[PDB]
Amino acid sequence: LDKIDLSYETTESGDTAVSEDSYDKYASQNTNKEYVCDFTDQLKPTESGPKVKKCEVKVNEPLIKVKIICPLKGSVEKLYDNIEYVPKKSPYVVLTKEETKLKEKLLSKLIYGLLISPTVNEKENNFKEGVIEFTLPPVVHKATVFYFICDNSKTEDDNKKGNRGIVEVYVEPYGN
Amino acid sequence: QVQLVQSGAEVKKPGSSVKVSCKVSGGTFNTYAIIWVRQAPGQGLEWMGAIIPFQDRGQYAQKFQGRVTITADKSTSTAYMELSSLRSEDTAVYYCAKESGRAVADRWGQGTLVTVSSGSDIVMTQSPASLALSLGERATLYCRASHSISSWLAWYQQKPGKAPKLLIYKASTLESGVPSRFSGSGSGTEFTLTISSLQPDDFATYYCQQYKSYPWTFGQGTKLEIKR
Repeated sequence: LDKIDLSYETTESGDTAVSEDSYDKYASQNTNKEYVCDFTDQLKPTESGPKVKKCEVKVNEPLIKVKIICPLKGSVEKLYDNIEYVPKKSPYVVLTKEETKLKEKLLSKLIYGLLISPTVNEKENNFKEGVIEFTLPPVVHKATVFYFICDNSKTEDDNKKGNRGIVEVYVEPYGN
Repeated sequence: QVQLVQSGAEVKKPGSSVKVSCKVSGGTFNTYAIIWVRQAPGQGLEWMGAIIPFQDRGQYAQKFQGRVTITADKSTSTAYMELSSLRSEDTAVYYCAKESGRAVADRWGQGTLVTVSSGSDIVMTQSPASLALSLGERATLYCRASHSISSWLAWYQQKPGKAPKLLIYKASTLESGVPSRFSGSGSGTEFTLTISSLQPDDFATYYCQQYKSYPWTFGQGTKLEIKR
């Protein structure tokens, strides 16, 4: 419905107690002008959980399409039983760092000329369908950083625990 | 691991400006807040401001009335604090610190000694001011906030001539390595830190800090010392 909850507050680390220097940090998987953070395998429970998996989407060229895959609860039995995603209204609503905490922001107010298609492959452009996409504009004047959370760290299968997925979209100035 | 290394001690004339540097190595520079906190000799902790380096603009405590400039060189992973119009009262250790995705300042520089030589703010009330106790006894520290801070409260331990050490964040979460005899409690406006049974390493000054909203504010501290 587009409405921001001004009261909502979280952190990159959530409840994992992991500091950013121990996040498993990696680049998005970039094919032409589509940058993909796929959390399907990264968040499955392991003996070493919970880890933070931080997918870095680094953009310094025009018209990049960002796609984020967050596996749905029950898509495979056991693996994602306690998975959650934030914000609920991704990609219209994102998280930005205000002081030292993450708070909700309208992406269209953050970035002029943003494309969000209401649908992805005939389905609602929303994590409830397992995947979100947006296309960044032809020009960006100011460095802009926003986040999505795909958190499986509360899924426990005996001594295996899921991981917390973070997307950091780091947009440098471009289009000059 | 993460290391913050600050420029050396300086002696400055009244009216001069000092620019303190804070080199960050390990972890990520551009997207994490670098925070400045000072401590006048024998006095409490005072938040000065913060920068998230990609933003190319710091935020400041109104108290410093624009005397403070906080900058960052992303190309060298170095943050800077400049204080202008220096006076006697600005003699202090200036600390840089960083947050690591858990909102709290959890990595600290060694501090920079600077010797000067020829409205809506949350008030944190800490009690008691002093505690003298013996090995094996229970220590309780109290911290009241003037407005609700939910659970955004941290407890630091400070030894003489050393940076504050994070013990507890989000009111009740122990930092890695903190022993189980430490526990924190409370939400809204009333908070406690409890040491179940005091060991020799526990004697120190303790500070609570709200990180609900800027400016970050500290209690005046509890000096916990050995009973004479």
